[PDB]
Amino acid sequence: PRKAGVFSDLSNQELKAVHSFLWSKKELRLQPSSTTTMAKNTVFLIEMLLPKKYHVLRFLDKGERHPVREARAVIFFGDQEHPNVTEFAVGPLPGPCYMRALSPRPGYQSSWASRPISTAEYALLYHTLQEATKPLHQFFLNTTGFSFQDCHDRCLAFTDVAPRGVASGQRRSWLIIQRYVEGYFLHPTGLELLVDHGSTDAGHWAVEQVWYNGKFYGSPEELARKYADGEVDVVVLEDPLEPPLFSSHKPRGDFPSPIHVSGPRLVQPHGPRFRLEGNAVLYGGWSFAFRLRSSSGLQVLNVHFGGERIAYEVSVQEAVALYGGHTPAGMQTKYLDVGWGLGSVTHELAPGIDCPETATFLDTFHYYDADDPVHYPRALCLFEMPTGVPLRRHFNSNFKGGFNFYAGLKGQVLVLRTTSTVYNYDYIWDFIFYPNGVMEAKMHATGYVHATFYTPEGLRHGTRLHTHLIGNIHTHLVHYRVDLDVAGTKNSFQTLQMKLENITNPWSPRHRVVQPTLEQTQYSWERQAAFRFKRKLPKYLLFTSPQENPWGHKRSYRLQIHSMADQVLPPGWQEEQAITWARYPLAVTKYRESELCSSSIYHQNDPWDPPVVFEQFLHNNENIENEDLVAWVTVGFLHIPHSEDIPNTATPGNSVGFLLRPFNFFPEDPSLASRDTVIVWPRDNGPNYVQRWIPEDRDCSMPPPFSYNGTYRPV
Amino acid sequence: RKAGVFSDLSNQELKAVHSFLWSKKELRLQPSSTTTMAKNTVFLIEMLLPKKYHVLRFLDKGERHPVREARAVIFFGDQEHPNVTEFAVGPLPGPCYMRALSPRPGYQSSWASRPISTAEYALLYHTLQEATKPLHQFFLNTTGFSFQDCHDRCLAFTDVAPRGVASGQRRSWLIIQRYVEGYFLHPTGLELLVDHGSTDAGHWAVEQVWYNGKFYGSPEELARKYADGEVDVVVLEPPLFSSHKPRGDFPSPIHVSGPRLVQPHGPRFRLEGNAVLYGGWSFAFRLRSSSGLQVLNVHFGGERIAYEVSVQEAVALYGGHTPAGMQTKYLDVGWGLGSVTHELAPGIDCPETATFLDTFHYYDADDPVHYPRALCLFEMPTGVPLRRHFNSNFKGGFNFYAGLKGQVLVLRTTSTVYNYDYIWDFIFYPNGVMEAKMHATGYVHATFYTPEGLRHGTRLHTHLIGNIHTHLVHYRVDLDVAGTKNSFQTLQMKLENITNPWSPRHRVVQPTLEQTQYSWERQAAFRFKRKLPKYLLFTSPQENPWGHKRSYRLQIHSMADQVLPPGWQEEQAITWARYPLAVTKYRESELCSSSIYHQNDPWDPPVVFEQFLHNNENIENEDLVAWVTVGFLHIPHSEDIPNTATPGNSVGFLLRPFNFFPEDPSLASRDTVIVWPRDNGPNYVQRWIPEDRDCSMPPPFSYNGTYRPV
Ligand SMILES: *[C@@H]1O[C@H](CO)[C@@H](O[C@@H]2O[C@H](CO)[C@@H](O[C@@H]3O[C@H](CO)[C@@H](O)[C@H](O)[C@@H]3O)[C@H](O)[C@H]2NC(C)=O)[C@H](O)[C@H]1NC(C)=O
Ligand SMILES: *[C@@H]1O[C@H](CO)[C@@H](O[C@@H]2O[C@H](CO)[C@@H](O)[C@H](O)[C@H]2NC(C)=O)[C@H](O)[C@H]1NC(C)=O
Ligand SMILES: *[C@@H]1O[C@H](CO)[C@@H](O[C@@H]2O[C@H](CO)[C@@H](O)[C@H](O)[C@H]2NC(C)=O)[C@H](O)[C@H]1NC(C)=O
Ligand SMILES: *[C@@H]1O[C@H](CO)[C@@H](O[C@@H]2O[C@H](CO)[C@@H](O)[C@H](O)[C@H]2NC(C)=O)[C@H](O)[C@H]1NC(C)=O
Ligand SMILES: *[C@@H]1O[C@H](CO)[C@@H](O[C@@H]2O[C@H](CO)[C@@H](O)[C@H](O)[C@H]2NC(C)=O)[C@H](O)[C@H]1NC(C)=O
Ligand SMILES: *[C@@H]1O[C@H](CO)[C@@H](O[C@@H]2O[C@H](CO)[C@@H](O)[C@H](O)[C@H]2NC(C)=O)[C@H](O)[C@H]1NC(C)=O
Ligand SMILES: N=C(N)c1ccc(/N=N/Nc2ccc(C(=N)N)cc2)cc1
Ligand SMILES: N=C(N)c1ccc(/N=N/Nc2ccc(C(=N)N)cc2)cc1
Ligand SMILES: [Ca+2]
Ligand SMILES: [Ca+2]
Ligand SMILES: [Ca+2]
Ligand SMILES: [Ca+2]
Ligand SMILES: [Cu+2]
Ligand SMILES: [Cu+2]
Repeated sequence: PRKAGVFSDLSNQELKAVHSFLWSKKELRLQPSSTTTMAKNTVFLIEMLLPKKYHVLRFLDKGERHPVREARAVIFFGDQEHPNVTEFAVGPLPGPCYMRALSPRPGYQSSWASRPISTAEYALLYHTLQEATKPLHQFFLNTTGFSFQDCHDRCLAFTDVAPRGVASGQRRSWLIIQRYVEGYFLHPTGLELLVDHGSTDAGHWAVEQVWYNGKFYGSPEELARKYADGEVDVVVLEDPLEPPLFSSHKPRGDFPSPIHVSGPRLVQPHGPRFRLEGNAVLYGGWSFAFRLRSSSGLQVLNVHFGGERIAYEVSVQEAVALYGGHTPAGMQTKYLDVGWGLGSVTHELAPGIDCPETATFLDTFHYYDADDPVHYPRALCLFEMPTGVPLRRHFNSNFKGGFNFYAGLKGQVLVLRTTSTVYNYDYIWDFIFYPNGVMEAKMHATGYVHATFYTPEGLRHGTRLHTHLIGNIHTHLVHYRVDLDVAGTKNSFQTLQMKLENITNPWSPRHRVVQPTLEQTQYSWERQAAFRFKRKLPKYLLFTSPQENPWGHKRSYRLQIHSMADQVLPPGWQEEQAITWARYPLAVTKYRESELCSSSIYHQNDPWDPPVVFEQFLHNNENIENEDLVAWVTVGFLHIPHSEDIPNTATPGNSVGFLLRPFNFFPEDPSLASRDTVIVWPRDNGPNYVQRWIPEDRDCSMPPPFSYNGTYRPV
Repeated sequence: RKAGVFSDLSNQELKAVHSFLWSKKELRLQPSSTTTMAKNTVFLIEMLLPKKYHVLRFLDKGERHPVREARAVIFFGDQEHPNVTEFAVGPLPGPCYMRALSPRPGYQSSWASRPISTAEYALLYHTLQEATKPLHQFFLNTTGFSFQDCHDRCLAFTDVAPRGVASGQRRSWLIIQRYVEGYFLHPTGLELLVDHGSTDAGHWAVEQVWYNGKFYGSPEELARKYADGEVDVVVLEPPLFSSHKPRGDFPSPIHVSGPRLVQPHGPRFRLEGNAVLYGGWSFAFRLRSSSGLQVLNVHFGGERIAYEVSVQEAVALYGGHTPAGMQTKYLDVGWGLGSVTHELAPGIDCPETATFLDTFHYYDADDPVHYPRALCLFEMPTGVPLRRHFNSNFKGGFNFYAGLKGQVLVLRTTSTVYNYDYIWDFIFYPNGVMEAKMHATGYVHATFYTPEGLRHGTRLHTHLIGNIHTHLVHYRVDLDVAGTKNSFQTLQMKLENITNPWSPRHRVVQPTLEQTQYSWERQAAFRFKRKLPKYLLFTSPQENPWGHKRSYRLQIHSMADQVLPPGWQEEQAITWARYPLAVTKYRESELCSSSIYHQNDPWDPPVVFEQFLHNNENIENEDLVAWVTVGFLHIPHSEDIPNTATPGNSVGFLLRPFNFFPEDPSLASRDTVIVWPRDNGPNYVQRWIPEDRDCSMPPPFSYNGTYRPV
C-alpha cells in the first residue's frame, strides 16, 4: 500500500515545500494571489505531476525503483511587457532542486487571455462596476431596491459568463446582474453588462455595452439618460427582504400523509469491510488507488480485480454546460469546468446527507488561486452501502408446492465519492465497485440552474420558472478517460452484434428458421473505433486480451454507456474546437504520454485555439491491434428547465455515466468467493437448514452526532 | 378503502368462485391434479377489473362501487372438440352468474394454444420413460444417469416453446438434463421432439431425436446406431459449478457482515389493504396472477398522474445450433408470470426492515394457494441526496449548506417461472418521480456444447453453451396527467445561426427549444429505427403559475432493438416489440398487449398490438395510453455461471413531473437540513425533525419455502 503513494496527491507539507522553492527564486518576483493587481507574477496552481506510465509500471510490476515525485506549478507572469502563463515541473519531492518547463506551447500568443479568472480579478471587476455604474445608481434603487455603491445587506452582485469574447486573445465578459439574496443565482435584475478586462491595468477596463430588459444601450450613461427621460420600459422588482424565499431550501407546503420521523438509516457495527490506507483501497476482489487532481477531478488508478489489472486509469476529464439564450449573456454561455478548478471545489460533505453517516470521510489540500495550501474538510468519502437488490438470487421450485433450495447473495456496493461546486451547480462524482468485478462511473447533477431575466423572447430558449426568471436550455456533457489495461497493457477492441440468419428448418424441411446468430467485428485502426453520435453504437463494446479463459474465449471487459447525449455544436465551428471529444460517445486511441488529457485549464477562456484538440488524437489513424489502448467516453443530457427545478435541480433521473463489466474475463462469477451467500435447504419432516458462511448479524451501533464546519483555510 | 376496487381476490373469494363453478354439475369439473388431458378443469381464477368509466365515477364522482367479478378460465377437454373458454363470474360476494368472454369466430386452435400444466408434465415424463427404454444402456454409459430406477441419478427435461411450426400444433422439443443442483446447466446432448396434441396421452410420440449434432428419427434408431458403433458419443469435494456455494479466495477476504438498514421508528408509509400512502404519494396495487404487478390510481399531492402502470409481457428470444435452442421464444405470461411470486428472503431479496406481504393465487391448482412474502414494500436510502448545495462565500467560508437525504419507496415482487428470476420494482421518490424497473438474475437457458454452437452463443463450461438471446418486456402506462384528457408532445434542441446582436461581424450559433405536437396515433408510434426525442411529454391543458402546460415526462432506460422481422410468423405474437414507445387512445377492448395464449399460438394470437394502431385515431385531448418496450441483448459469458447477476442487468423507465408542480414538490419534506454560519460562534444546524441516532434489531431470519392451500 506504500506503492499506491506514487499516485497520491501532494500533502500540505509538499505543497509548502514547492511553494517555498518557488518563492526562494527572487528573479520570479512572486506576489500573493490575493494582491489586487493583474500586473503581478503569482503561482496560480500546484498539484502532483504523475510520472510516465512506463516507469510506474516497472515500479509496480517489475520491482524497479520508485519514480521521481514532482509537482506541476502554473505561474501567471503578469509583471512584464508581454504577460503570459508558463508551467513548470518542480522536483524532486522531497527536496525540490529544479523547475523544468512543462507543456510548452511555443508560437502561441494568447496564453494571458486564456488564463482562469481569479479572486483578485473578481475584486477588481467589482471596483470597475461600482465606478462604471454610478450613472445608474438611482435607476438601481428605483428598479431593484439594491445597489453597487454604499450597500450593506442590499447589494447587487454579478455572475460572469464564459467564454469571454468572439476570438482568441480577447477577455470581454458578459455579466448578469443579480440581487444578492439567499439563492441569489435565481434573482436576475434584467441588466447585463459587457466588460473588457484584458489589460493588466484595471484602470483601462471599461463597460463597453449594456443590455436591459430586451434592448442594447451602449453605455451606462445612455441607459441612465433614457431612463431619466422616461423612455425605458422598466421592470420594478418587489422587495425580497414570513414564507421562505422561492430560492430558499426551507420547507414549505404539506404532504397529505404526514412524515414526522427520520427514515431508515445504515448501521455499520462491524466497521468498514474495505481496507483504506492512504490512497489505497482493498475491497474483496478489488484493489485500487485514487487521487483528486485539483485541475480535473477524481481518478482511480491501477485498478485490479482478483490480483489482475483491469484499468490503469479512469478519470474525469471535462464537464461542460452549453447554453442558448434570448439575452447576450445567455447566448454567450459555454461553461468548461476544468477552467475553474473542477477538482478544487470539493466542498464539505455533510454526514448522513451527502454520504451515509457510516462513511469514511477524507480531508484534502488544494493550492488553487490561494496564498497558501488550503485545507478542505470531508472533500471525499468512501462507503459500503446495501443496494437494496440482491447481487444474485434463485428460488429452485420443486413444482409440487415446495422447493429444492433458495440461494441469494445480499447486494452491497463500495462507493468512492467527491463533489464539485464551482458556482451554482453541485456535481456529485461517484466511482462504484460491485463485488462481482463490475465498476461504474456516475455523475449526478444538483444545485441551482443558470438562469436569466424573463422576457417573452426567452421562451424560444428556455422555460419561465418564476415571475422574472427563465431557465435557459442547455446540454450537460462530461468526458471520461478510461485507460483499460485488460489483464495487462496490450489489448484489442471488438464489438458483438446479433444478426439474423434464415435457414431451412433442419427437422421440418418445408419450413424456415429465422433466428439470431452472434456476429463479431474486429477493429484495426483508430478511425474505425471512433463512434459518432449519428453512427449506430453496438450493444457489446469489448476490450480484449489475447489470453483465453478456460472455455476458449478471450478475456475481455465490456463498456456500457448510460447517456442521453447527442451532437450539440456543429463540428468544426468556432468554439467547438474546444470540445471535439463531444463528437464521440466512444473513441479508442493508442496510449501516448503527450495525450494524457482531453481538456485543460485554458480551454474555457480560449476555446477557439486550445492547447489540446481531441480530434487530433485520431488524425494519425493508428493501428490498435495488440496495443496499449485508451477508451474515451462522452456522457450527458439535454436539460430543458422546468418549474420543479426551483429552487434546485434534483438527482433522481439526473445521472449519467458508464459500467465496466467482465466478459469471459473470469472462469465463472467472481463474486462466488463472497461468504455472505445464503442457501436455504428443505429437510424432510423438519424446519429448513439455513446454510451460511458468516453468522447472522443483528448487532447495533450509533454514528457520531452530526457536525458541519463550512470553512476551508490554510493549516 | 376505495383502493379495494383494484384488489386481488382473497382466499375466501377464490374458494367462493371455485365452489360456485363446482356446484354446476354439467361442467363435469375435475381437479387440476387428475392425470388426464381429457377433463374439464378450472385453470385460473383472478379478479376481473371493472370498466374505467365506472371506476372513475366511483372514485371521483361518489357513485356506486362497481360490481366485483372474477375471470375464470376453463379447460374443456372432456368433449369431442376440446376448447378453452373464459367466463366472468360474479357478483362478489355471493356469485350467481357465469358469463362467457371474448368469442373468436373461425379460430380453431384454442386447445393447442392453452398453457402447459403440472398434469401434462407428469404425462410427458411417463411418455419419455416409456419411449426412451431402448436408450437405457446409452444413458448409463454416456451420463451415468437414466429415467428408470434412477433415484439420486435421474435425468430430467426442460421443455421449450413455442410447440411446432404452425397454429394448432403441440409438438415440443425437450432438452434432456442431469437432475443435480442447478440442473439447468447440465444438458446431456440429447433433445427429443414429442407430439402431445391428443387428449389421449396414449397417442403421444417421440417423433424425432437429436444427439450431439445429428438427427436420429427414433430412440430405437439411436440405440441401434450406438450399439453398432455409429455414434459420436460424449461421455460426461469442491462445489458443483452450477451451485451458489462459495469457492475461491478474494485477495482481501471479508469475514464479517456488511452494513444494514435499521428502522427504529417504523415505516414512514401507510399500508391499508392494497392502499399505500407515502409523503405526497397515494396509490393502490395488485398482483395479477396472469400478467404480474400493477400500480393503479397513482396520485401525488392529491392529483392523479396515472390510472394504471402494469407489466404486460416478458419475452426471451433465442438463437441456437440445437433444435431446442433454435425453437425457443419464451413468452412468460403464457406461464402465469404473476403466479410465480415465490418467497422473498428477508435481508437478501428485500431489506430486513421491509414489510412483506402474502398473497393467494389460483393458477393450475386444486385449491387456492398461499404464497408467503410474495411482495414487499420498503423505504431505503439511495445513498445520494435528493438535492444539496454548498453556497460558498468564495472567501474561505459559506453562506449555507442545504441538503435533503435521499430516500425511495420500493414496491417489489419477483417471478421465477423456471430458470430465471425477474425482480419487478415500482419505485417512488419524494419529489414525484416514479420509476419502473426489472432486474434479471437466476440461471441462463443453456444447451449442449458443440463447435457449431459458437455461432449462436458462448461456451460457458465443458459441455455448456449459453445461447444468444434478447429479453424484451412490455409495460402499459395509462397516464391520466391531472385528469383523463391529455395530449402528447416532444421537445428537441435545434440550433439557430444568427447575427451576433452586439458584434454584427460575427455569428451566434446556439440552442433553441423546438416543440412538436402529435395529432394521430401513427405519428406517436416510434419504431426502433426512428430517432426517439429526448423529451417525451404527456400534457394537460391546465397550466402551472408560470404559464407552461402541466406535464409528466417519460424517460426510457433500455438497450432493446428490433429482434424478429416485422410480419414474419411468430413475430405476430410480439408486434409491440416494434415500438419502444407507442401512444394509443384508451379502449376497453385494448387493455392488454398479450395473453396467456400467445406462448403456444404465436402465429395466430387473440391480441395483435399493431392492430391497435390500424384505425389511427386522433390523440389531441383524449384518454391516452403509453406503451413502453424495454429490453436488452444478452450474449452469455462465463461470469453468468452459476447465475446471471443484477448489476447492469436492469431496464425500465422513469415518469418525471414537468411543469406539473409550481416548484420542487419535495419542499414539503421536513427531513431537509440547512447549516448556517454564525458570528463568532458554532454554526446553526436548522432542522424540522430532530436528529436521530437510534438503532434497533430486525426480526431474526426465517424462510419457509412452501406454498400451499390454507
Ligand atoms: C513568458 O514569461 C516568462 C517570464 O517572463 C519568460 O521566460 C523568461 O524569458 C526571459 C527572456 O527570454 C529570460 O530572461 C533573461 O533574459 C536575459 C536577456 O539578456 C538573459 O540573458 C538571461 O539569462 C535570462 O534568460 C528568463 O530567464 C525567463 N524566465 C523564466 C522563469 O524562465 C517566457 O519566455 C515567456 N514566454 C513566452 C512564450 O514568451
Ligand atoms: C426466408 O427465406 C425464405 C426462402 O428463401 C423466404 O421464403 C420465400 O419467400 C417468398 C415470398 O417473398 C415466397 O414466394 C417463396 O415461396 C418462399 N420460399 C420458401 C422456400 O418458403 C422467406 O421469405 C424468408 N423470410 C425472411 C423473414 O427473410
Ligand atoms: C471549523 O474548524 C476549525 C478548525 O478546527 C475550527 O477552528 C477552531 O475553533 C475552535 C473554537 O471552538 C478552537 O478551539 C480552535 O483553536 C480553532 N482552530 C483553528 C485552527 O482555527 C472552527 O471553530 C470550526 N468552525 C465552525 C463554525 O464550526
Ligand atoms: C367450447 O366448449 C364449451 C363447453 O363445452 C362450449 O360451451 C357450450 O356451448 C353450448 C352450445 O353452444 C351451450 O349450450 C353450453 O351452455 C355451453 N357451455 C358452457 C359451460 O358455456 C362452447 O360452444 C365451445 N366454444 C367454442 C368457441 O366452440
Ligand atoms: C452561419 O451563417 C453564416 C452566414 O451565412 C455562415 O458564414 C458564411 O459562410 C460562408 C461560407 O463559409 C462565407 O463565405 C461567408 O462569408 C460567411 N458569412 C458571414 C456573414 O460570416 C456560417 O458558416 C454559418 N455557420 C454554421 C455553423 O452554420
Ligand atoms: C411453513 O409454513 C407452515 C404453515 O405455518 C408450517 O406448518 C405448520 O407447522 C406447525 C408446527 O409444526 C404445525 O403445527 C402446523 O400444523 C403447520 N401449519 C399448517 C397450516 O400447516 C411449516 O412448518 C413451515 N415449514 C417450514 C419448513 O418452515
Ligand atoms: N459552471 C461554471 N463553470 C461557472 C458558472 C458560473 C460562474 N460564475 N461565477 N461568478 C462569480 C462571480 C463572483 C465571484 C466572487 N465574488 N468571487 C465568484 C464567481 C462561474 C463558473
Ligand atoms: N422462461 C420460461 N417461460 C420458461 C423456461 C423454461 C421452461 N421449462 N420448463 N420445464 C419444466 C419441466 C418440468 C416441469 C415439471 N416437472 N413440473 C416444469 C417445467 C418453462 C418456462
Ligand atoms: Ca492516435
Ligand atoms: Ca490501456
Ligand atoms: Ca387505435
Ligand atoms: Ca390515460
Ligand atoms: Cu442542467
Ligand atoms: Cu438473459
